[PDB]
Amino acid sequence: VMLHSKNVKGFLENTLKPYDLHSVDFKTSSLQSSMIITATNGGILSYATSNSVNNLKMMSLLIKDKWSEDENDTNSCYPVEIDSFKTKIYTYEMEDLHTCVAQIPNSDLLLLFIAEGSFPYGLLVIKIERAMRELTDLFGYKL
Amino acid sequence: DIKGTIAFDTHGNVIESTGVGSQRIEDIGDLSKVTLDAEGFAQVQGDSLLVHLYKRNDITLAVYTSA
Amino acid sequence: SPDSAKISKEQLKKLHSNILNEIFSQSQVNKPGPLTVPF
Repeated sequence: VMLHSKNVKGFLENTLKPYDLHSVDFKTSSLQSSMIITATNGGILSYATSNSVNNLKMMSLLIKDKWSEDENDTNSCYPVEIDSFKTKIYTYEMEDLHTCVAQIPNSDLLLLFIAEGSFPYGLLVIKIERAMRELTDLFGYKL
Repeated sequence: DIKGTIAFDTHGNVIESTGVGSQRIEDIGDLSKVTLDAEGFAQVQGDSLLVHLYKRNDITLAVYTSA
Repeated sequence: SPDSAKISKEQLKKLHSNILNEIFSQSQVNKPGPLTVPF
């Protein structure tokens, strides 16, 4: 099995969109970046930006390791279930940026959202959880 | 009138904030410790501003008005 | 818990449902197509 590069890319580009509420006067900026990366090496498989390519590679490996350390050391962590499949969503303050990361269930891949420090974490977590629901094609993806 | 809102989740993380809500994010610590009535409602206040709380589906809504 | 004429329980609840509805609606993302090959 392999990834359809262009469609994954398109999917990530869609995850970028801001929230824009009218019930209350509230609006986020769009995501800084959205990435799918390997849980193993922290290597980037696909990405979308709304800063630079050099900068994303660094952050990705960093969050991979932070995630890896938390995922086996016997912050916020949100246990989630999607169609009986379990994963966990982690938040990490990356300098002035807010990030969420979660393993795509039973896969060797992580989904990573990078947003500005004004993007509320609780909202970021909801965004990534719902996004993950659209990634059933990647559940169990093994390297 | 409504002077502000904050919505937050069960970890105490913010989902959104407007008006004075954005200036009073630190309130969440206290607010999240409020025990709601049987229907999910409460009213508390730190100062001159009244905080109306409603919680459903693991999300608490706080709106600020005057008292 | 008291009701208030500043914002009633009904209004407050309704505003909670609106915020949630908007967020969950705007949380949907379309995939352009299948993400793996072969199909």
